[PDB]
Amino acid sequence: RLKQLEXKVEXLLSKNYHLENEVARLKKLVGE
Amino acid sequence: RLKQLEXKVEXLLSKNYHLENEVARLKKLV
Repeated sequence: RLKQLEXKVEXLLSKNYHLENEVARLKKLVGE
Repeated sequence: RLKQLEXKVEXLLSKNYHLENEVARLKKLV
């Protein structure tokens, strides 16, 4: 159960970083 | 320790949905 929870934290972190990269990208589109 | 990991998954998810909503608002503007 621990390992699964640890793997879920790492998957969610990864998705959050991708979503933050997508927000920064669209903020640049707005600024253009 | 399990409870701390469960709290961390719940905080990451909550954050993920804030970022998804923000991505959708920006996509609509753009």
